[PDB]
Amino acid sequence: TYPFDQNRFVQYKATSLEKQHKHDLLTEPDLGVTIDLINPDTYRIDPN
Amino acid sequence: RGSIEIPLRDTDEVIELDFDQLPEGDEVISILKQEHTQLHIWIALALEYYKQGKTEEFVKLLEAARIDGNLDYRDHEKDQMTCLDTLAAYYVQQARKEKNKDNKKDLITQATLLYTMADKIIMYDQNHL
Repeated sequence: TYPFDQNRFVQYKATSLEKQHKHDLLTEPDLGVTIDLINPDTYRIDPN
Repeated sequence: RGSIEIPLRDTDEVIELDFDQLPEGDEVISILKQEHTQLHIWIALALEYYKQGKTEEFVKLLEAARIDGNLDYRDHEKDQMTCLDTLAAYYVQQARKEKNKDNKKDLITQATLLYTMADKIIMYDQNHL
């Protein structure tokens, strides 16, 4: 048999498999907005 | 705005609280309630505190406005349900900006209990649901 190195370590690296991943944005589960009908004290629907 | 009006019992529409300074909200409860002032002003200065950049004294001074639903108001219980739906929404909102020390339930309990009294008078508000 061949005396293979135990490849317990990454030096290639997997960075081709890594930066291909586009990373989710899940900071706030309702998508980063406070959902409120009271804090719209203002409205652009008025003129103009 | 930066100073709206707080009506008196006798010779009303005379006194003002300028909101550029920050008074403590508990003495505001006093100076409102020795004057038997209408519940609408409690919402108005709550909005003043919120536009002053406050989310916590804003939401706790209104807890003192939960006592005076119809105190001398001649059926401003519509005004009390408007008061209480603000706490029923902003307790659960301030629970989402929770800190390292309290629990989410440390505000969700107060949100859920006060919502029960919010549904005692009025059902299926645009904010109840």
